[PDB]
Amino acid sequence: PTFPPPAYPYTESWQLTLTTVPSPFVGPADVYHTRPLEDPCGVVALISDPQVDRLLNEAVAHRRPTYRAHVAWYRIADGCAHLLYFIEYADCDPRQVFGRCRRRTTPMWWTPSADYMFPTEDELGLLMVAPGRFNEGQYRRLVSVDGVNILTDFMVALPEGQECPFARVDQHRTYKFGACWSDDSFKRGVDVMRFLTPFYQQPPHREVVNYWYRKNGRTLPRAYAAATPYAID
Amino acid sequence: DSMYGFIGTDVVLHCSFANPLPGVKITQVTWQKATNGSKQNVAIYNPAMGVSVLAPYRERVEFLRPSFTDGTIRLSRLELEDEGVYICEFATFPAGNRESQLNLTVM
Repeated sequence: PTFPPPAYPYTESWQLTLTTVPSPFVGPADVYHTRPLEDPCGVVALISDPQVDRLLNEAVAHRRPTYRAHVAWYRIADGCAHLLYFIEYADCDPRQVFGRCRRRTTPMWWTPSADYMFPTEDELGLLMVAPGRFNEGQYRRLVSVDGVNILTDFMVALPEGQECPFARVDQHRTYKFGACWSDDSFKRGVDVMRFLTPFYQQPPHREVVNYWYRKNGRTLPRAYAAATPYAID
Repeated sequence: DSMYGFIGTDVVLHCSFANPLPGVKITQVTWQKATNGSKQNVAIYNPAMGVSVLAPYRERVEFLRPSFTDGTIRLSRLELEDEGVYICEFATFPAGNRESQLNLTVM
């Protein structure tokens, strides 16, 4: 597997304007449900358009040459959130698809989950490869364009019974989901690189998850069915 | 691996990566302490953007020579609270995250 080149040119750094994780408790959130797994060794598609291109059309409407942005994912427990993902953008072109930015940070991941989860090609959805049952729970995505936030909650359900025989379950035993934070703690400031660690951009992240998956007999699906506003079964 | 250090003193923590096969790129090294229930990161090195040291270690932790053939930092002025497991996490391609561990005892 060759190391993927960047997609487009961009200056890559560890940080831009934000040194602390933005709060996910920043308003109500539209609820979606990931579609059920055919078999527990499959892939779960936390996918759902946040209709962020409107905010890109307005930036062209008001004639702003660039927009800034950031995306973050969270695991919601009880009154509090676990970190999962964060990435920041700067000088993005509103006339292009989301993410086409001259300045971006390396994604910051919670590494145990990075072993079998990785972003989609549009950078707005997540893919959960062959998950153990413990991955059940509520996942919140924060999309922010020019200070304006779009929250989505994804509820992930998996069959009781069968757990995929090669699911990554080792790190979880030891570290689990990591520290659980309240809106207070977010306000005080939860350092991005203290609790999240820099990783590969979406293309090389994909090749590593793909390389592990293959090594277990499976292969990444070509396309993924988005999440629904309702439960199935 | 087990290491021993004395208070007020300094210890040199090593990164124990074994044999990096052909043809894995080693992209990154992250130092991590297991505390309270999970990890938090202590310091990170990446030839791409260099070196970062995180609170509360901002004035006690420093890389020696920045490399994966090393991975070696210096803890200064040891404290009871430093005892514990230190993880050395390596971001390799295409193998993914590879880690090693050491127990520190402060006497």
